[PDB]
Amino acid sequence: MDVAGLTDCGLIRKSNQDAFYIDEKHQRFFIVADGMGGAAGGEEASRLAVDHIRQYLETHLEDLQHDPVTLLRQAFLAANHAIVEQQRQNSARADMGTTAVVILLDEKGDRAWCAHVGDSRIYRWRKDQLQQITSDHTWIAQAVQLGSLTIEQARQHPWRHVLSQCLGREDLSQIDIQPIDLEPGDRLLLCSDGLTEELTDDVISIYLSEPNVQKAAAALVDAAKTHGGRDNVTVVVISV
Ligand SMILES: [Ca+2]
Ligand SMILES: [Ca+2]
Ligand SMILES: [Ca+2]
Ligand SMILES: [Ca+2]
Repeated sequence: MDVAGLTDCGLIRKSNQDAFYIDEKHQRFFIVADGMGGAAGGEEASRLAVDHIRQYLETHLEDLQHDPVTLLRQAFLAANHAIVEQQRQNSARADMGTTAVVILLDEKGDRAWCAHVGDSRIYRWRKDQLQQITSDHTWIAQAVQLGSLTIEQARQHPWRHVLSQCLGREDLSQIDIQPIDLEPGDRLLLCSDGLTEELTDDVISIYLSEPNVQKAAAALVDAAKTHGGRDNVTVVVISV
């Protein structure tokens, strides 16, 4: 199983508030976070999220891998509290927040638990078929899903940019957690919306077809900038 990860400012943003982590030693879990907030930032929130989810998983994986939904929920809440605590304390960064998408693999490696809060995404790629696993926690996504406003078509409405869920909120209840089964040759992609605001699903699928995940990850980031690079962009590419 090969894995590559990459982050980039883009061509507009002066700093990168994205963060990611790959479990290089054991390849059990993978994390991408997209921060927001100034003063700064932002980068604080997404760093906290990645660090706390990582440390919670590291500590409790042995004990709780039989119950991944409980494990992932507690990891996310650990992250959420760490951010809220740094908020409640610090006035300037009181509104800092971040997305997170996490993949946790079962020990066997045939099953992946996908957990997320926000509009960062997880995709699975299998035999030239690209499938978005996570559903965006945005107002307009959840609108289209209902509907109406089921024109897609969705953005550009003003938001688009506005999240219905993010880490760093005392009012956090919804954490989406779902299992997906894996097959040899599948690719997994974790990405911030810096990727998917620039690249259509069709384009992403092309780049995920490259067996070399190092080249694939670099291609994705490079393509996102060619198309505009209006935001921070982060990708983690996993070959199953
Ligand atoms: Ca951001
Ligand atoms: Ca967005
Ligand atoms: Ca973003
Ligand atoms: Ca563009």
